Amino acid sequence: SEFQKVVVIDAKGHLLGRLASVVAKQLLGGQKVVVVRCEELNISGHFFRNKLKYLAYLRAFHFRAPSRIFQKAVRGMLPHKTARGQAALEHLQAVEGIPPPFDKQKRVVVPAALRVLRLKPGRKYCTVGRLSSEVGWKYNDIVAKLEERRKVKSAAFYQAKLAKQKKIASAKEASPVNQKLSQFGY
Amino acid sequence: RYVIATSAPKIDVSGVSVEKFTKAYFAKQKRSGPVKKDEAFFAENAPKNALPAERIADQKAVDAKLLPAIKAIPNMKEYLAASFALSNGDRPHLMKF
Amino acid sequence: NIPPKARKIMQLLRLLQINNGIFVKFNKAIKEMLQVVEPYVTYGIPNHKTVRELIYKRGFGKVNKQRIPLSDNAIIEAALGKYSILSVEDLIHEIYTVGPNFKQAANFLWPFKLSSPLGGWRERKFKHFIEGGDAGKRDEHINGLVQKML
Amino acid sequence: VNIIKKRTKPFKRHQSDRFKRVGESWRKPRGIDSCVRRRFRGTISMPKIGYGNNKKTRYCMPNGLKAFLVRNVSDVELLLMHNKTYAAEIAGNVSARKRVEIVEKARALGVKVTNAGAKVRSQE
Amino acid sequence: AQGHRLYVKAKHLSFQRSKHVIHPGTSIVKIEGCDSKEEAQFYLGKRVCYVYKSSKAVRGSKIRVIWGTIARPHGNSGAVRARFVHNLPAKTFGSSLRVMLYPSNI
Amino acid sequence: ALKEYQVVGRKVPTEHEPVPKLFRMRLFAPNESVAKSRYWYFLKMINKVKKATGEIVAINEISEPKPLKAKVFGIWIRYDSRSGTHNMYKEFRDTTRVGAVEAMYADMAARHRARFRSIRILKVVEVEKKEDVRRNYVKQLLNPHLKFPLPHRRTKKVFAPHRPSTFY
RNA sequence: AUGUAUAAAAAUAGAGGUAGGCUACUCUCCUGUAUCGUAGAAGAUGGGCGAUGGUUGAUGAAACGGAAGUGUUUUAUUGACUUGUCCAUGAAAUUCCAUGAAUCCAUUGCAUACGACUUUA
RNA sequence: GCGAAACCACAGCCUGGGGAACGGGCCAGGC
RNA sequence: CUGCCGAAGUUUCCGGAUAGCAGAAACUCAGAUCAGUUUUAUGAGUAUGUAAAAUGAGAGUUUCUAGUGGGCCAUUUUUGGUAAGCAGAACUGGCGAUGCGGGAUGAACCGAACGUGAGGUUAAGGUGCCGGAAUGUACGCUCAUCAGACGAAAAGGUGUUAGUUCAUAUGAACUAGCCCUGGGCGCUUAAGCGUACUACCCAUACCUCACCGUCUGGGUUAGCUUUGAGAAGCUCAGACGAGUAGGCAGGCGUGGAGGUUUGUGACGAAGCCUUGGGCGUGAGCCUGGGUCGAACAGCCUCUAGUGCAGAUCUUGGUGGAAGUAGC
RNA sequence: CUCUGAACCUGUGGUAGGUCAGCAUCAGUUUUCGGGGGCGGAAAAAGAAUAAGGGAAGGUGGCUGUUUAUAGCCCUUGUUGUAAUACGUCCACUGGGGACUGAGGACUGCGGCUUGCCAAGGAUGCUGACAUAAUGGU
Repeated sequence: SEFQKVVVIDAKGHLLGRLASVVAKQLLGGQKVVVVRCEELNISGHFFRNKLKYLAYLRAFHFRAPSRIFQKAVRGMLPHKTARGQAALEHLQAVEGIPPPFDKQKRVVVPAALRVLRLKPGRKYCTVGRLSSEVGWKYNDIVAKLEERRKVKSAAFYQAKLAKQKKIASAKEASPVNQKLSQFGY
Repeated sequence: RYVIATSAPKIDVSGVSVEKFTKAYFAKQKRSGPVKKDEAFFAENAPKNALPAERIADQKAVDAKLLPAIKAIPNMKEYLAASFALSNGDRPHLMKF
Repeated sequence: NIPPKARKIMQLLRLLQINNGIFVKFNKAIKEMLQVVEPYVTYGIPNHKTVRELIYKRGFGKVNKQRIPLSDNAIIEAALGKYSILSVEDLIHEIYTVGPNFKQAANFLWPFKLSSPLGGWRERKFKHFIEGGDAGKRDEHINGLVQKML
Repeated sequence: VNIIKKRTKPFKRHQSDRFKRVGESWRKPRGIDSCVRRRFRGTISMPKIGYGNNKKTRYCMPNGLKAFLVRNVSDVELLLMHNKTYAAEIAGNVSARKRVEIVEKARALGVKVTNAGAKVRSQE
Repeated sequence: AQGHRLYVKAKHLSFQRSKHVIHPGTSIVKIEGCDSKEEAQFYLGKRVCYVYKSSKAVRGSKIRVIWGTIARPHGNSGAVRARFVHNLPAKTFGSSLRVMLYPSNI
Repeated sequence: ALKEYQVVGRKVPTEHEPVPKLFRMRLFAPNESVAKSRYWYFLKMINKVKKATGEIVAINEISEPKPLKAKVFGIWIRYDSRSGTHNMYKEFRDTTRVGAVEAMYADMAARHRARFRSIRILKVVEVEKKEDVRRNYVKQLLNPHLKFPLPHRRTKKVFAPHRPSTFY
């Protein structure tokens, strides 16, 4: 449906293949896509299954960061040999965690890629950041530490916004104009 | 084809005569004028156009017979003053005019 | 990739092109002649609308070895007046009811050059109609297919 | 009546852009193992009679007229009755003494000239 | 603030192509906000344009427009087929478009 | 969509037999063309009666008398496989006898990779009595305390703003 | 460019808000087709009434924001705008779409295919 | 300082598959 | 240069004479015959041949005259085989003369056979992204820690899924399916597999139209003010369009000759140059500008030392190797 | 006298071509939404309403067993009825939206209305702007 000039996507609980396919199609549509929390990406299958899949890949440059793992999946779904697919890649920014510039921006999700809406209950799935922890990535511990720090600050902002929202909500019914002409569904 | 007809309440127009509005009434004035050689032909001291008071005279009548009609119903005067525009998330096929 | 035995038979039915259609007289000789070319043709019982609409939109007479459309009753009368056929509804009546002059009425018509079916065929086209395809005898379902080709 | 051209690009000889010794003028490829002769995908087109243009508008210039080569005033007078179908075209070897007299004669005859302003200047 | 925007935003996706053959005469346009072929029927026949800019200025204006018209829907997802007066360049894939509300039948 | 067709057929009369025997069959087919063809397969398969020596005298589609009342249907089939000889009995719960056969054709194709041609349904009978049910799942469906959580439905409108509720 | 408008987290197979004193509450979810914003010659000129508030610009600012803080607020004063409710004029004939250091250098050996290398200078 | 000649369709990273060699041109991947 | 026809690649006797295939001419015919046709029935042994109903097409010649006078693969039939494979013949078409959509790719596989185009609709195959098209619906099966997706392979499984049957809620024996063991990115209540139903994608294929050409069938003179008689013209209609060898027709260009244009030219012939313009399906032709300096062309006919990318071609010029080897 | 659209004055009279656009009314092709109606199907099956009878349930009341209660369900007839709907089929029944084409060039014809008129042997109207750029080409 409606689009935006730049899109920030929260990759928590999103399947790797499903999200990458939607992102790759959006990149070829000229949109600018920024994917945050790339280390919480989920892949269907046992963590043993993906460990050997990555270990087989280890046996070019074998990138270990979860963000570069996601970029590899997106890269394969683009015509990177041509200029059109080259420009699409430069319009994508995959990062782990939520950096400050995208910290205070709305983060949308893709229901077609969400694990809960796409994976059978009880199925074993592995987290990309957790999977990448035993392949060479050594920043998982600190990335989590900033994440809780960001969550505390984000929660404090939400309480301030919620407390402020209570003021307009209380004053919403105070004005008689709301009740007088609420026949329009508003 | 270049008009969207909104479902706003109708306006009383039976009170204003519209027989004078023909094809020739709106027709562009014929490009004429036997300009002799030189002066405006060469020196370019061309004349200018201006709407005659006759068009304004008929116009002054139609709002006289229409303004009370739009004032009778609420918001009509403010409605016609505003200019329609499309906001974010507006789907023309879905939302009704 | 048509075997010569079936190739000859379809030439005797004037079906030299894909999607072409003709009217035949369902008798003993035609029955098992169609059985040879079952994988390559489909057929069925046309109702009144199928015979009427095909004649009106795709009706073309064979006037002096030429494909002349039936845009005038004088075209049919000049070529089938010997058999008391004078108009287009008389041509339709002879075809639909299979009258005594069906051979001349059917042979007067050029084979109906139909278009591809709107909406397409089934997913597999060259399986038999009973098995889930489009080939072979299909009874009254020929009308629903002709309606797609007009 | 509008002139329709089935094609505007010329038919170049195959491999004429790789060698200077092979000219651009169209030559039918006689090679049996040539991809151009067998008309594969991506191979160039060949002159076929299907590209032939409408008979009514054949030889017609984009302005709707047919060129008529003129070498003197006597040639241009032939177009007295055919001035709406033909345009006078003065030959390249006709001198400027005769080009001016052809253009003045073609003016009274109501005949378009395709190259009327050649080898001359003006003096108002 | 609030601009004018008497049009609908749209994107140029690709040409009418098979796997290996392209047809630049027809372009596939995604009118964003339209999600099915039935919804696409509203926008059939509307005037679509590609507004771009060139560094050289003509008549004191640096904006050039290629006009087109939506012909028919394409697929089940509301994408439409548009034919322009000049075939759209291949480099305008993913570029924005403007779908007017005229000609109107509402 | 399958349809239950009642097909009655008999051989053409001849000098040897003045009046022929009448054979009636109930079988499921999408259109009457398939039902007539399948019916001729069974008679040849069974009575060894030639199609060319017989004819179809009556064809009739049968609708469900009580399509608004849930029932249990017992279905017997014959399987043509690599071995080419098998027979199984299955039970399904639904409201339409045709619906059971469509569901029946689903599980054989899903499990045994079977086809429509191979299966020849001998008999379909409604099992009204609860005790006669031989299948545990139907028995579980017949308890007075039927109440279970929702099976997951895994439902353009891309880029949702908020996390979906994905709950009751 | 054409509103280049929107910051919880979290489960989902339950969560959040709301409230009482983690134990007992309640309500909402079932997406954003939401919310904010939006009227004026793209938005004129005055008269107002009514807010006497709101919308903000301008600078003078302090606080917060490491991560990639580079932006969030708090304002202080002033400048205007205000369609909040109304009026009086004005914008058109375009009279049917086109819009100063460093290097080389000398020195240098601490170095060794060659520069490089290495201080001094 | 004076100064050739052989040779010269064009080219010049790999990995596989591509049935006829196919790798140097082709197809999917890396560079 | 264009257009129209167009094989055979092999019977048979034996390098061949035949024939076949493909054309030319003259004949006689549509009230006559014919067919990689289907029947009917007679017989004979489900088939068989013969004789006489349907369907389609107007048919039969006679004469002489080019080329072919290899096979590959595939289908079926096959006889023996025999580590197993396979081999051997025969049967039949396709390619060989043939592009196009799909098949990742590929010459044998699936569709489809070709004038130039606009629009529509499909085939085969497809619709997560690369990629045009449903991250469609409704059921199920599958968890792999090598699935799947496109021979050790038999079987085993404290492996499942549905389970059936038999024993007394359980257990045993079994019934199958799938897994384990024995094009890319990625997918796992699928973007896997099986079934059913809608929608959608696009070939040179199909339909409608326009245009080109060919073939075929007509019309057209007391040449009527419709004037449209270069009768070698004009005009109407329908069908058709791959193509090697080969057959046939019409055109483009070059040197010279007869005739002609009461032809072009120092106010600039010919030639050459040009991201100038135009005409023709094409060979080619016309033209603007620049350069240039003395001749030259269109039309009818005649004529020939008449058209080049190749011949380890001939002559001349000139390059990269190379400022290299080197002296 | 006639003629010279003959020169000029006076006309301030009229009528005004090429490229690109917009719309309307049509014709050919096509695609996509509807509305109404006839007929067929067990003259749909259901079902509601509905006067009864019988039965059992995964059992209401009474009390797992039980039989309409202090809920009801199933079967059969009856039932309004000539029901409705779905599906199939048909209408020379009708209302919109979109796209691509405009070949031909006096009149002939076949038809429909009422000499004339017409959607009937192939596109014409009404406008503009730019033209002195757009349209194109290289």
